[PDB]
Amino acid sequence: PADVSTFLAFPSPEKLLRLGPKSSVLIAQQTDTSDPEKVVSAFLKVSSVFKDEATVRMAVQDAVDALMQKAFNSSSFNSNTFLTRLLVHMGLLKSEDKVKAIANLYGPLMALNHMVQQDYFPKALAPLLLAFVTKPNSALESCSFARHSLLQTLYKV
Amino acid sequence: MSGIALSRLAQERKAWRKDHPFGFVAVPTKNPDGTMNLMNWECAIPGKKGTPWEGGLFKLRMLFKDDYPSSPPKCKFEPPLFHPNVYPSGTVCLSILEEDKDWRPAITIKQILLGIQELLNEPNIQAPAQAEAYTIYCQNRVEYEKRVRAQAKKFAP
Repeated sequence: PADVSTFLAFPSPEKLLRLGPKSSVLIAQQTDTSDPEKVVSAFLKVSSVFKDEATVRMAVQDAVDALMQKAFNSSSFNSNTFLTRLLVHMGLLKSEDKVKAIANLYGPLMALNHMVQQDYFPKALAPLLLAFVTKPNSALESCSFARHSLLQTLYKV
Repeated sequence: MSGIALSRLAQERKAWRKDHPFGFVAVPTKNPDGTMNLMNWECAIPGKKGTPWEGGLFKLRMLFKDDYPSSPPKCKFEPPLFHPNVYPSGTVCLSILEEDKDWRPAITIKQILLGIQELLNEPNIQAPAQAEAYTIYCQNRVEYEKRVRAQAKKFAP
């Protein structure tokens, strides 16, 4: 078996599955959703293990949904701050503070593709996400498939 | 150990007082004891006539570090302004305001304030500091200009 902390510390598809059939609930339960920065961190760690394979895709998607539903449904949660910090950590938007942008954007983009189709997702954030995913960027240009997919999905929001 | 910065700032104050662009304001704040705090200036930049920013007076704080002029001052609009190159915190981004980029000893307070004034109606869309203004600017220019005009009227002296 595994635990949420170890997973977030060293994310891997196997560890996510090892969390059990209730892994989605556990990730959300163990994340301090009162802190946008921590939600961004959890979202990126979870999506970093995304694989276009049945069991893993489902586990990642379900985890993202549990985490983001919990964060977004909080009347006090600042969704704008989440989006801004997400873009910063994905290296698509500059920041005053020093942050080490993630290396692979494949998982994050695929997780976003799923997230934006859910009812809990604030539609007001769609235009902002669309603006920064379409904006020229080397990292995005490398993950063309996932990028094109996310954009096509954003067009339907 | 800010003696070098203070020497320079004392002279920039005298130079500014002797001659500066009309409508602009740049004055050192005061310490609790009544003395001048040359490391913290309260400034104001007038909107350029003929532009959607005309009529407005935008207040900003200029903060100098102890190693000035090796480093550029930090310029922050108070309150934060709606503009692609202004962080939500209010911090303004400009090549001449970055030590790693175009900041140099040849840069004066007048050049900085004129540079920021120019940036107002001529944003650097390739390097946005906020997602909000960038998104609107790129998706609906007419709406963007509408928001800019409203903001200029809001900060009209």
